[PDB]
Order: sequence, then structure tokens, then C-alpha cells
Amino acid sequence: NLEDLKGHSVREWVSMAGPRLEIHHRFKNFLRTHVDSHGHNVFKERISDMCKENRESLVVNYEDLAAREHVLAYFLPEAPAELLQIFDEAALEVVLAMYPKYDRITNHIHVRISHLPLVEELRSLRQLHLNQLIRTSGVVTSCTGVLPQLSMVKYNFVLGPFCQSQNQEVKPEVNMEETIYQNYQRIRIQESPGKVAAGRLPRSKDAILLADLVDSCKPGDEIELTGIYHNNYDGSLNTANGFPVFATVILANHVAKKDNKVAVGELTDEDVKMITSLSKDQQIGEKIFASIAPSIYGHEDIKRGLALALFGGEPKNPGGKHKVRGDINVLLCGDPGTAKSQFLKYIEKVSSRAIFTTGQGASAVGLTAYVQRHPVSREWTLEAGALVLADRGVCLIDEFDKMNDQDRTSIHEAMEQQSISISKAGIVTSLQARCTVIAAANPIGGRYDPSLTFSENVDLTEPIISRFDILCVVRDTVDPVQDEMLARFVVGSHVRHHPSNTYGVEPLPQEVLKKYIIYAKERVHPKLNQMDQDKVAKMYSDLRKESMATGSIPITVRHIESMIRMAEAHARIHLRDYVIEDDVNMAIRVMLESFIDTQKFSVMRSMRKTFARYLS
Amino acid sequence: DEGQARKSQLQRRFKEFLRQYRVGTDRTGFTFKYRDELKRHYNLGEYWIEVEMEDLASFDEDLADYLYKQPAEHLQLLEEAAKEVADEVTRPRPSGEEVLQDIQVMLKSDASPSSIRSLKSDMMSHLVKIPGIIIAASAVRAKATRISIQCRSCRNTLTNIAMRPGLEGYALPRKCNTDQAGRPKCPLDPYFIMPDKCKCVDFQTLKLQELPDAVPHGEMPRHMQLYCDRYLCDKVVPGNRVTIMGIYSIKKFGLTTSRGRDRVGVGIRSSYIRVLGIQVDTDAVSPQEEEEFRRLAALPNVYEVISKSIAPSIFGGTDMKKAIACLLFGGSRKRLPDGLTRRGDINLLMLGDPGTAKSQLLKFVEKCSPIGVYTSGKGSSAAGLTASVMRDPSSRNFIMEGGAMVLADGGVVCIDEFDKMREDDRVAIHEAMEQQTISIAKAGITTTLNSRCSVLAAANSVFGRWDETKGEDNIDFMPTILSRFDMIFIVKDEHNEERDVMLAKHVITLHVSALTQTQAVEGEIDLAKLKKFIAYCRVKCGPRLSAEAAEKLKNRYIIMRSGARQHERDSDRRSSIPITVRQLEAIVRIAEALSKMKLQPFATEADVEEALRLFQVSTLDAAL
Amino acid sequence: WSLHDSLCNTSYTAARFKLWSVHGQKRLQEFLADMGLPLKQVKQKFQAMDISLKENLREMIEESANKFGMKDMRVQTFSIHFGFKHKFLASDVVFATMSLMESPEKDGSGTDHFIQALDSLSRSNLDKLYHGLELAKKQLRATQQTIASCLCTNLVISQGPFLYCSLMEGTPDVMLFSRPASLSLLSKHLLKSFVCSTKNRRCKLLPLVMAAPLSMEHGTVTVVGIPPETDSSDRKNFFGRAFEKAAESTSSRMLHNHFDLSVIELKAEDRSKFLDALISLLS
DNA sequence: AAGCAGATATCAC
DNA sequence: GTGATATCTGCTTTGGGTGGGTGGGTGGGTTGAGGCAATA
Ligand SMILES: Nc1ncnc2c1ncn2[C@@H]1O[C@H](COP(=O)(O)OP(=O)(O)OP(=O)(O)O)[C@@H](O)[C@H]1O
Ligand SMILES: Nc1ncnc2c1ncn2[C@@H]1O[C@H](COP(=O)(O)OP(=O)(O)O)[C@@H](O)[C@H]1O
Ligand SMILES: [K+]
Ligand SMILES: [K+]
Ligand SMILES: [Mg+2]
Ligand SMILES: [Mg+2]
Ligand SMILES: [Zn+2]
Repeated sequence: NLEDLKGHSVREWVSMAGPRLEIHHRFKNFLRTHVDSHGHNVFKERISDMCKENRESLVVNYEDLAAREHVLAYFLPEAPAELLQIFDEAALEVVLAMYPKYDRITNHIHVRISHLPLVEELRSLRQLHLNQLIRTSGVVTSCTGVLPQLSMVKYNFVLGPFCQSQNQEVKPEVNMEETIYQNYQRIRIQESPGKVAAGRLPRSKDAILLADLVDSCKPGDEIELTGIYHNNYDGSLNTANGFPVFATVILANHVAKKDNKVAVGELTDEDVKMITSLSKDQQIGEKIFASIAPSIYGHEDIKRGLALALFGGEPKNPGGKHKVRGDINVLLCGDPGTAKSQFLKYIEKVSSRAIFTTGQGASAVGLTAYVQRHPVSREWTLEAGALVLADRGVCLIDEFDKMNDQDRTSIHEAMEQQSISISKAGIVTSLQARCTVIAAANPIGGRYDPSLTFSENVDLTEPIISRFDILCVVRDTVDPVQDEMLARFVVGSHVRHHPSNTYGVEPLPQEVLKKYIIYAKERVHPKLNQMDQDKVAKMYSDLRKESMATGSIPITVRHIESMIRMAEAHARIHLRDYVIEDDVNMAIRVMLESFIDTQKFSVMRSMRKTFARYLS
Repeated sequence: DEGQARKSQLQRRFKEFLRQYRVGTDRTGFTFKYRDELKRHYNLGEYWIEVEMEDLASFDEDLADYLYKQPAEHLQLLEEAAKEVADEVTRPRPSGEEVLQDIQVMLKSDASPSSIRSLKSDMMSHLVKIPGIIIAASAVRAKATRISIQCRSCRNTLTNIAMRPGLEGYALPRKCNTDQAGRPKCPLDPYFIMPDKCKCVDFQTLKLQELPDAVPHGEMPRHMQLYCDRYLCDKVVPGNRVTIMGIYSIKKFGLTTSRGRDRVGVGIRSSYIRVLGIQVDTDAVSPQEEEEFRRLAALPNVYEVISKSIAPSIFGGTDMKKAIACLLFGGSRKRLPDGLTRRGDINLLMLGDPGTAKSQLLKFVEKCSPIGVYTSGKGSSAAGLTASVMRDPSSRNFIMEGGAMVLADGGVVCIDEFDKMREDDRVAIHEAMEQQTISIAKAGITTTLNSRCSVLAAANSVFGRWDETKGEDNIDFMPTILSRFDMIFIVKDEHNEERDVMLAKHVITLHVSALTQTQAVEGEIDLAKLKKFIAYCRVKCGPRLSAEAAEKLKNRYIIMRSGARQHERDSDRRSSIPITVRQLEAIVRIAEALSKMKLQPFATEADVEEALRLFQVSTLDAAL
Repeated sequence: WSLHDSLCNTSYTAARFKLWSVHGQKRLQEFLADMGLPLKQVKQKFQAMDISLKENLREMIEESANKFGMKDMRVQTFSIHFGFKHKFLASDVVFATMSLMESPEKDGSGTDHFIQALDSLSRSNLDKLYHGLELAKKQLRATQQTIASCLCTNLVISQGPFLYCSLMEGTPDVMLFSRPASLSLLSKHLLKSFVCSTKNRRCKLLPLVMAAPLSMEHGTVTVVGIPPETDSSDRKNFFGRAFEKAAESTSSRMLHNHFDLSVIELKAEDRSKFLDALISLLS
């Protein structure tokens, strides 16, 4: 029996030939026969996906292995290096069996473990975890470049191959041509700021990434790290401490961004089937709109605009000399206590890459990019701010009206040209910043005055206001029926979400919505082939006539391009590869309804009458 | 012996490739391309050739495969073959040319490039093709190819020791070869390098940054170190976009762990690229190009053709596109006998309403200008724009690093969001805009740099949108800065039914056309050619005003001054836009730019007439 | 070209993989994995690709294609070699000559485009042949884009007796297909893709009628007709006489200028009318 | 030049 | 003949910028100029 150890450690047990062969056979059988709840061969699909993409890593979910091979699951945390080597060999055998020509692409398959149940904090690691497989989490604070490390060394006659370990120089000049190398990366992982007690210095660890594990994470990332806790003698540590203390490091096996994030690649065939079937539904647009912050009583315009901003438009560059952004920026502005901050928090929770910041807590350089001073290396370096870090993501700005003016003017270039240009301290460069900006503001005096226009209510000027594709006015009006409905919804929300436990359509589950969004943003690129140019052109002229007469908001060419983005975003919501007439009509309605809301109360009736033909 | 035989056979094959390769057909003719190029370059005194990998593959596929997989040894063999062939093509040689020179063989290919991010360990010691941007270049230093060593005690010398190429050192003999008997033993490490016996070549080190479009989302761009030597040295400068062919290699320093080497990880090594060939990307003039440029300059409507080619995607702005063309070409810089200089560069300011394509125009000029830098006023500082003083990490001494206006010397610097710049930062640009120098007196450094660049600035008005009632309150800039701009455009987003319909149709068609496969336009010049045409004209033609054109300009300037003086008196407020001698010289520069477009040595009265019309629409309109 | 680009822009493989779809790309990836060709190698230009992969390329491609339901991957043809460099297959020369003749660069007239094509066939004008190869690459990409736009939007609608597809002026590349020869070739490629990618069995046995704008001044439209696409088709076309009989019965304004009788010029307003007659004539 | 690590020949018992 | 024990030989040291900033500033080096946040 494999479980029974005849007076050896687990390492010793798995080192000898008999148990080694038994483990190899068991793991190969697990790879070949494991099926899911429906009965589909999991690893047949996983290996096919790996080989189609020409990748070298096979990910194994610890729970499945424990369910099917409990003895191997028990062994794995105690003797990780040996078990992982055996798993690699068996995986290579299976892969070559399925794809006999794959040996040309790679000669090694890495088995990587996910969902390890033994989670530990950076602060909690003790000597009893040494040489064990552990799972921890934190913030990446420092990251090297990808470096070449000796793997199989040859010396100059030419000496025989020599293996290289992570802890000492090998003992036989090196022959560069005949030597074998590996990718090497060192990261520093730190306690997340939200988990360290206030006023306390955070703890940190070092981690080593090898081979195809490199570039799995970037500084500033929230990561879950599974690896081997390893110690090695260090003389200068001993000198420093006066005691024989050993240096520690994590030999990384699996790196994930695990704050509720699923990548397009991780989507399975059944997931895509469900997404496509959903997109076939006739009311899918309404269902997606209803999925935006379901615990808020209806603010249906805000939810629609936020859904459009989440899905996004299509960037274009006709001849390589005229760049047009595809992102849709949103500005919420209205009375206090109307759930603007809750909308922003929901967007932060649902998006894959989102950064939340507030009012006076944001500085100009902190938003875009800053110049870091150093005491010893090159004096000055360039470091990414919020907009750079949120590239291809979302930046949410709360208390947008309370910002310092100098700090608010720093986002103009990023909002339109989608780049940050820095000319400081010998650094002249431009960084990419393609992010959707969603801001929330309060009006002048803390209350929106219906007798005035939007421009009169806010202190923002034309240049910043024009950069927002969608403008939403949140009004808190006293109506007995609406007040009763809101009260009955909110109290029911507090009943439903006790810790013990308008569209007329059922919203999508949040996990389903997250999969749907990632698929549409990655696998759908709607194309604008045909459009009623005369209708859009006539509409634009009418809008510019009325805007000049009333002065409620400025209208620019940017308003034409916003409509095209909204039509593209609407088509993307339906998983359509070509924008159609109903997308253009919806984009027109969204823009005209927004414009009418910026008028004074008296003028609103006339404005609806002026544009009634479109709003029909 | 067997290895020697294999090497000799491979060298013979390379030699035969060089001797026999031909281009042409039996209908037209044939040319021994590489032999002829080697013969002509050697006669010119240029000891290098460039070899296409596709040609070598056509002659001998195995040779190309070997050169790709094991570049070092086979490149050395190819260079030896090139030296042999160079002797045969030029072998009877004139006096003072007896000694045969070494030939550097450059490599070029038509293959698709690969990115920095794609450079993996498995590609080590292989031939790679990499695109990027040059961000830094070192000084030219000396690298030994051959050394002679001598024994301290016995003066026994070993001569002509070959050196490895690249960033690789040499280990001296541990013990001497002199006779043990009679003499006291020679000391350990007896050998020293003889300074005058060493043969050296020029070498350089470069930093290559990844292309901006290749950077993964949310990441800082990565760079790589480049090693250049011989004729590859001093070919590229910071800002150049290049594609490099090279060897992915490792620094080979001393085997010993001297100073008790204590790396954070074990068995790590430093990578670099040994450069074998450089190709500068558009983003010397061949005679065919020069003839084509002369044809363009002679077109009767060349001015219209160039204007139509500037930001063709923008719907209107014909007068602003005409002024940008003049800025791109520039005037004539002059130095008077007393030593005082008159600048030839043209400065342009666009002040106006939001969403009027001001930023799009600046982005185009950055691509179109032969030398172009785009910056933001908000993201700039006084030291960043001109030049900075900082500590050197290696030397532990103060050094100087140039800013945007040093990097843009000889070209254009586009300053967007000019109004958001701090007053202390804006004021740092006054000297560079007029005197075209940067004076520094800091931390023991007293020097002057060149900043001969044109400023193209964009800004919004004080109240966001230009308000006709506020009048002079719309402009916040001081008179000192405004007088340094040749042309000032006040851009007002005028609402008209007819123009708005036309603009909307243009914008929609532009977005639909993004799918269309690119096609040429009969009446325009593509950006790549326009960029080369501008560079050609700036080097070839510096015009002057004709005596008749000067008289016309003098009389109109006097009228303009009186009108400006009268207008200020009537309004009782000194106008924000001044009309000074600088504005007279601005009209001279614009007239010379128009002539430079036509490659005409003298600016005519028509040139001055157009220059005065541009001034009227831009600066006089603002001032009144 | 690159093997990847060739696979994506060949109507045979592009139609059988349904590369206009989202699952077609995955099927292509599966095909390449079955081959064992690294993605980076197949995406590199064929000349620069490693020679070891070229040794048995034709046989391995044939075997993999056989596994994937394509039995006609191999064709009997000819190649010509001269010099050290110059090697061409016959179909490459055909495509280059066609692209030189039907070039969309209107700076030169069609008699000017004919002269270029005729010159390219002589070995003294080799540069023209290479230029034509580049133009052919552009034309193939445009053809695939147009086919994708037509198939994704369901623009191929079956009347009773025939399928009808009409190109609109909003189409991006429509200009490249205004000339009758380009339109005919596009229509044939489109029919092959449609027959490969459709579900209805009846629509697979139908011929195609395709229209594209010709002149926006006179309101004229070019109309082409092609017979059903089958593996053993006799390649015989009945649309010339059908067109002449429909126009006569309906009194439309049609022009026969092409040397083929199945290509006609029609007044756009008459179009609708014309078609009904055609329907009644063929059903 | 100064000093520790390693190698090795040499006296003594 | 084995166990000290005395002699001899080779390594590398120093802080240093031709030994790097793709080692790291928790391994250790004055002075000034230049970005930040908080400041007034
Ligand atoms: N006349 C025009 N023709 C074509 N596109 C235009 C025109 N005017 C504006 N646009 C487009 O509208 C958007 C205008 O943004 P842009 O940044 O160029 O404006 P700007 O005038 O610099 O504004 P701001 O002062 O607010 O920075 C861009 O997409 C630009 O391409
Ligand atoms: N329409 C609504 N439906 C449900 N809850 C609401 C609604 N409006 C406000 N709330 C609740 O009121 C609280 C305060 O809202 P808040 O996020 O501060 O809005 P704002 O930032 O606009 O003042 C939140 O906890 C939110 O749950
Ligand atoms: K140091
Ligand atoms: K050091
Ligand atoms: Mg709030
Ligand atoms: Mg702008
Ligand atoms: Zn000696």
C-alpha cells in the first residue's frame, strides 16, 4: 500500500523506485480518466487548449486531485519537489500521447496546483512550514526583468553537463553555446494595505518565478501565490543578527490574481455555450441593464449608461495617422444620498481592473504618473499612476467636484488622447492610458436646482464636461408613491441580506455577467459598416442649434464620436460583429435623453417636442 | 584537424557565395552584386558590406541555417571569406595600400521582426531581429581586437593574441614560458599588456526600448542593452526607431568571484544583443528621391498640395494647416558679421474652444516632422523642458541631461495643454524660444546648449470657451511670451447649420472608412514622403527676401503698427497681443518658408503677400 | 506569404474552416496543432521559416487536411525556376497578372492597367510581377473581409429559384469590386463559402445572382450570375439568355458590354422590376 | 604587502 | 613506519568607479538640485 510508510519520511518514501512508479501511474490515470459533474473529460479539453496556444503549463485543481487521488493529495504538501517532478514526467507522457509532434514545441510540461486549502498570511509563516507547499497572498512591490539563469552547464575539451540548484554555485569557463538556460524572475510580495493594522509596518517575502511562470504578475498587483517555502544559509544575515539565522524564499509554483477575476482563456466550452445562448435572448439588453447594482431601486438611465461604459466602444485608427478612442466616460451628478457612491463601488467590484479614488485623496501625479527619487542608483525614475495602472480598465473618481483644480486638470490628456506625457528630470516620454473614467460629483450648494441648467449647477467648465460621453443627472424628488416604493425596496434589501441568510426581467447572476463581459470585450469587435448618415448629421445640427440657444451644455464633434461608441457598445452587448440600425437608434436615444435632462424645468417640455421624432 | 577541415570547407562555401552570386536575367543582364559592392566599398575606403540572408539562402540554404543557429563562428568564417574576396577584386593595389584591411559583414533580412518580450532563454546564442526605439547612447570607446603581452621579469613577449568579439574579456597566462634553469623563477601573473602593440576598434553601448504599441496594458516599457562596433558605431541617436539584427548573448566577465561576489540569486547572468545590422525606420538621399523632390518643388500648386497633405483626416482648418506647413519648413537662420544671430524657426500658438482638433493637429506634426517631440504642459517642469542637473551613479559627479527642447533641437516641440503649465515653468522657455540656447549655471557647471527648435503650442481660453463679452480677459498669457509667437490663432467653434452637416458626414465616413484597405489620394503626399521632402528642403535651401519684396513688407509693417496703436488708444486698454519688431521678422520667416517649399533662392512679392495674409488671419485678427 | 496568412486568405481552407466565424479560428488552431507546426513559425514568412519544417510539408498538410475533412488539398500544377532566387508556381503568376489588370489604383486607366499586366509576363519586367504579387495579397484580404461581411449579416437571401446578394455603397471595400471581373470572382468565392457554411439543404443547390454599384452618376448597377457550386459541376451558365429574356419582357434598360453574356449593366431603378421577371422566368 | 587556506615534505619516536 | 609540524605556494585583498547599474542599498560612500505632499 502506498499510504503505509515503513519507517521513512514522505520524502524518503517517494524517493524510492516502487512508490515512485506507483505515483506516476496513479497520476497518469487521474489525468486520463477524471471527469466533472456532467461527465466531460476535463484534462482532454485542458490539454487541447494548452497545445492549441503552444503553452507549457497544465493547471491542476487541488480539490479534484484530493477527491480522486487522496494519497497523492496528502503527499503533495509534504514532499512538493519530488511529487511535482513526477507529475511533470507523467504530464509530458500524456501530452505526447495526445499530440505526438508536440515535442518540437517543448520538452517539459509544468504541473501547477491551484486552490490549495492551506492558506497562510505572510505574517504567520513559521519554521514548521519549511519545505512545504504553502499558499499565501499579497501585493507585488518589486519585480526584476526576466533574466537568464544557468540550468544545464557546460565548461571549457568541453566538460560534461552539470545541473544548477537555487542555493549554491556549481563546482566543475562556461560555454555559452552548449549551455542551457531558464527564465528567472524575483518578485517581492508585501502585506496588502487593507490587511495590515493601522500604523504598523508591513511584512514582506521574496519569491522566485521560473520558466513560463515569469511575467505572471506586475508591481501593484493583488496576487495569490502557491509555492515551496525554502531556506538557505546566508553569511551576511548571520553577521547582521549575531545568530545563525537562515534566509527564506518562496519557490513559486502557481500565481493567480484571485480577487474574483476570470480570464478569457479560462472560459470553458460550456461557458461559451451559455453566453451565446444568453445572447440569443430577445431581452438580453434589458437583462444586462437590470444586472447593474441590483440592490439599488431604479435609476434606469444610470444603469444603462454604466452598462454601456462597461462594455465599451471600438478604438479606430483609419490609416495609422488618426487615433480615435473607444472608451466611454461617465459623469454622475445629483442630490446627496442617491447611491452615486454605491454605483461606483459596484463598478469597482464587478470590473476586472478597477481603481477607486476620492476627491482630495487623489493628486495630479498620483493619478497619471510620478517621478521617484533614489539615494543610490539612477537618481530619477518614472512610475505609473492610477490612470496608467488602470490601462484597459476603469478609474472611478468619487467627490469629483471636491478635487483641487490643479489635480482635476491632470486627466485631460488621458481622457481624450489616452496617454500621459511626462517631461521631467531628464525623462521625456509618453505612457499608454486607455481607461474608462467614471466620476461622481455633487452640485453647487449640495442640491440640484431644477430652475437652472446643468452648466449653472456645477463648477466644471466646458473642456472637462465635453470629455464625458454620458452625463447623468440624479434628482431626489418627493413623491409619496415613489417614496413608498423606495422604502419597501430598501427594507426588503435589508431583510434579504441579513447575514443569517423595474425592467420586469430577471437579472443575470453576477458570476454569469462577469463571464459575459469578458467574452464580449475580448472575442467581439463590432464593425461599423453602414449608417444613416443623413439622419445622424441632421440630428447633430439640431443639437448644436439648441445648445447654443439655451447654453445648457456645450456640444462639440466629440458628441458625434460618442454616439458611434455607444452604438458599438450596444452591439457588443448583443455579441454582434456588425453594428446595425437598432444600435444606432439606441445610441441616439441615450444621447438625446441626456441632453434634455440638462435643460431648465420650463424648457424641458419644448425640448422633448423638438426631438420627438428621434425619441419615438 | 577534422574541425579545421570543417571550418575550411565552410569558409570555402562562403567565399564561393561571395564570388558567384548574381542578380538579373538573361533578357536584361547580370550583375555580380556582392563582389562588385565589396570592390567599390574597398576602393572608397569603407571596409564593410551588407549581405542579405535571403540571397545566402538562395545560394546555399544550409549556410543560412547555420548562420541563423550558430551566428558567431559562421559570421567569423564569412568575414574571413569577405577579406579573401576583397583581396582578389582589388589585388594589384596602389602604393600606401599594400596592407589588406579587415571587412565587417553586416546582416539584413526580410523576415518579420520579433519583440523584446518574446526574447526567451531558448533563443540564447541565436540570431534575432528586434524592433525598438533608441533611448540612450554611450560615448565611443576603444575595444581591443588583438593584444601583445610581455613578462615583467624576462621581457618574454607573446604577440598577436586574438580577442573575442562583444562584451567578453581575456584571461592572461598564469605562468611564463621562460626556461626554469639559471634565472630566479618568474612571479605569478607575470604578463602585462603592451599599450602600443594593441589594435583597437570603436565600440558603443545603446539602450533599446520596446515599441509603444507593443507594451502590455498597465506595464512600464522594457529595454535591452545593445553592443555596437566598427561601422555600426555612432549610426543611431536617441529617438531613432530601428530594427536590429543581432546575437542574443551573455556578458562573460572574469570567472573569479572578485570582491566576494554576493548576488541576490545564484547562477544568474547579464544578457545583451551583439548588433550585426541596423535599419532605421521612417516612423542620405538616393538620386531617384532627389529627382522626385525636385519635381514636387516645381509643381505650380505645390503650396496647395502640401497644405492638403497636413492632417488630411481633420475636416477644415485650411488657414491653420497652411501655417503649420510653413512652421514645418521654417525660415532661414542667419548670423550677422558682428556675431549676433537671427532665428529662422517659426512658433505657432492655437488658442481656442474645446473639441476643435487642436490636439489631433499636434499629434500629426509629431509624426510628420523629421525631428518631433510631443509633451504636455501639465506634465512638464522647467528642468524637464530645457535641461537638468543630476548626479551620475558611476562617477559620483554632477552631469547634465537634456530636456524636451534639447531632444527636439533641429525640429519641432509640440506643447499641448500650454495653459495648464505653471508660470515658473513657462518662464523657463523664454531664452530657448528666441536666442535658441539654454544657459546653465548650477552645481559647478557653466555651459550653453543648443535648442534650435520650433514651438507648436495649444491651449484653451480662460473661461473654457471664448466669450466675446469678456474681451481681453479671455487671454491670460503675459506679453513677453505672446510676442515670441510668430502666429497666434484664436479658434472659435462657430455653429452653422451648413458646416455642421458637412462635418458630421465627414466624421462618420472617416469612422466607416477605418475598415477600408488603405488607398492613395491623387492630390496629396503620403506622410513618409512628405517627411523626407521636408528634411531635404531644410538642408538644401536657405532663401532671402528680394529687394522688391522688402519694400512691400516695410510699408505694410508701418501701417500695421499705426493701426495697432490707434486701436489701443480708442479702447483705452493696452491689447493682449503685441505687434513688435519680432512680428516683422516673423513675416520674413514665413515668406522664406514659402520660398523654401519651391526650392527658390529668393522670396518674391507673392511670397510676402501670402505671408501677410496668414499674419492677418492669425495675429491681427486676435489683436483686433 | 506566411503559411498562416495563406491559410486565412485561401477561399478553400477559409470556407471549410468558417474563419469568418468565432469557432473557425479555434478550428484553425486545432489544425495547426495537429500539424505540429509552432505558431511563431507558421506566422513567419515562408522563406524565413526554418527549413526542417519544409522537408515534408506537403505530405503532412495533406494528411492533416484529410483528418479535417478536406480531401482536395493537393493539385497538379507547374512551377518555373530561374536564377538563384526566382521560383514561381503557375497560380501565383495568374493571381499577380489578374491583380495588375484589375488594380483599383485609378491614377492609371484600364488600357494602362492592361499594359502593365502584359509587361509583367516578360522576364525583363520582373519588378512588375512582384508588385502584382503584393497587390494580389491586398485583393485576397479584401475578398475575405467582404465575404465575412456578407455572410455574418445574412445578405445572401434565397428567392425561389436563385440566391440574391447585393452590395451597398456603405460597404468599405465596394470600390475594389465595381469592375465586372473582380465582381465575378468575388461572387464565385462567396458562393463557395456560403455553400460550405449554410444549413438549409435547398440553398446549397441554387445558383447566385450578385449586384454591385457601378456608377453613382447614372445610377447603374453591375449584375452577375453564376451557376450552382458542386464538386462535379459542368461549369455551364444559363444566366445570359435568362437576363436578356427578363429585360425584354419587362422593358428594362440593360447593356451587354462584357464578352461574357452573364455580366450586365442595369439601371438601378429598374433593378427591382427586373428581378421579379427573372424569378418568374426561372421558377 | 600581509595573512589565511591548502598542499606537502620532514623530523621524531 | 605514522603523527605531528614545519616549510612552501596560490589566493585575494583595497573599497571604486574600465566591475555593473540586467546585483542590491537591511552590505557601505555631503552637496546640490529636483520632484512630492503638506504647507502657508
Ligand atoms: N474638424 C474636425 N474634423 C475631424 N475630426 C474632428 C474635428 N474636430 C474635432 N474632431 C475630432 O473630435 C475629437 C476632438 O478632440 P481633440 O482632443 O482633438 O480636441 P481639442 O480641440 O484639442 O480639445 P481640448 O481643447 O478640449 O483639448 C477628436 O476625436 C478629433 O479627431
Ligand atoms: N435608490 C436607492 N436604492 C437603494 N438604496 C439607496 C438608494 N439611494 C440611496 N440608497 C442608500 O443610501 C446610502 C447612502 O448613499 P450614498 O452612496 O452616500 O449616495 P451619495 O454618495 O450619492 O450620497 C447607501 O448606503 C445606499 O445603499
Ligand atoms: K555600489
Ligand atoms: K559593490
Ligand atoms: Mg457619495
Ligand atoms: Mg486637446
Ligand atoms: Zn618569464
